[PDB]
Amino acid sequence: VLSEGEWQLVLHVWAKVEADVAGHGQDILIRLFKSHPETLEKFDRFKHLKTEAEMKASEDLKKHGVTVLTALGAILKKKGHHEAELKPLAQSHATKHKIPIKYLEFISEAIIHVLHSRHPGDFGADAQGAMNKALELFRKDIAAKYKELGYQG
Ligand code: HEM
Repeated sequence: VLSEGEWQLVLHVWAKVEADVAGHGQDILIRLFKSHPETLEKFDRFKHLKTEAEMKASEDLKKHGVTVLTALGAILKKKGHHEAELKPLAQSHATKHKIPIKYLEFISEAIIHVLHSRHPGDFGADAQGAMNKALELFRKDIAAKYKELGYQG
């Protein structure tokens, strides 16, 4: 359970992200795909991209990055009371997209790295730990829906 102070740290940085949702989403998916290439293989949409320059030039990858971050933003702003917003994300990610929990750990590391790069003054260690805790709570609650559905592993 995050504390109110920890939520304030999370959403203080998140408000900085919302000024350039698309640039953040490009940098986080690129980082994800370069750091963990198995992840790129899950997107039929993107698996033609073979260099980071091709990734950076894809408008469709930029579009999906905004989809991802808008969904995550709507979850963080519920401060833990996010059951309505995860149901559908867990259902589609487990049963249609086939994404293992560990790849949600990987995109969480990429989100944390990009935020540190772009917002160091609002993303010191207190805010890094709170955001870690927020992303762990996301993964915990998604893992429980996976497990219901027979996909936790
Ligand atoms: C913060 C974590 C994430 C969030 C908030 C998120 C959000 C979304 C949303 C809102 C969609 C479109 C609606 C839907 O299908 O449910 C989506 C689609 C999809 N996601 Fe995620 N996602 C996350 C992580 C991942 C990860 C780590 C992967 C792959 C490794 C992945 C793979 C996909 C795929 C394959 C689709 C369909 C893309 C297409 O072909 O249009 N997602 N995601």
